[PDB]
Amino acid sequence: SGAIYVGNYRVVNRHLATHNDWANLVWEDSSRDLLVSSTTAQGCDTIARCDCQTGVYYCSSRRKHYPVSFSKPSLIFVEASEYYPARYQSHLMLAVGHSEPGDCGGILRCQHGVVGIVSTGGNGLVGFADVRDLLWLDEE
Ligand SMILES: Cn1nc(C(=O)NCCc2cocn2)c2cccnc21
Ligand SMILES: [Zn+2]
Repeated sequence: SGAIYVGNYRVVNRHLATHNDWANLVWEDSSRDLLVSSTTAQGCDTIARCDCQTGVYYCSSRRKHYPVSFSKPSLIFVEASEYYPARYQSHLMLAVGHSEPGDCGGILRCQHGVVGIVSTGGNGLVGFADVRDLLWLDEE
């Protein structure tokens, strides 16, 4: 589990969004496994606006923060899980690291701010859903 709180927005894995997230939906994309809902309180997170490929992610299944190198956001085939059939997931970045399904929501961050959230994994590779291209998260 995990979310990003920026301005009056809440960014979560679409497969983990609650009833209240759907009732207060701002934007969602199934192919990215992302959902954004509105909040009443101001958040404190800063979204990175960069093209970094090195950062640190939180892995709840190890209670550890791991420094990693990750690939640029791309369209990648992702095998079936309990939440989606096998399909191409877009805006996805991979690193060599440990992950389990319950690690989804763990934040990946660089020197500039939040880069994305854990979304996929297996075979010793963890996948993160990028959020750096959602420029609208910073305004209004
Ligand atoms: C971090 N991670 N996530 C999952 C997972 O099942 N995600 C469900 C969401 C999803 C995205 O595309 C397809 N399903 C996973 C499975 C093994 C190891 N690490 C994993
Ligand atoms: Zn950066």
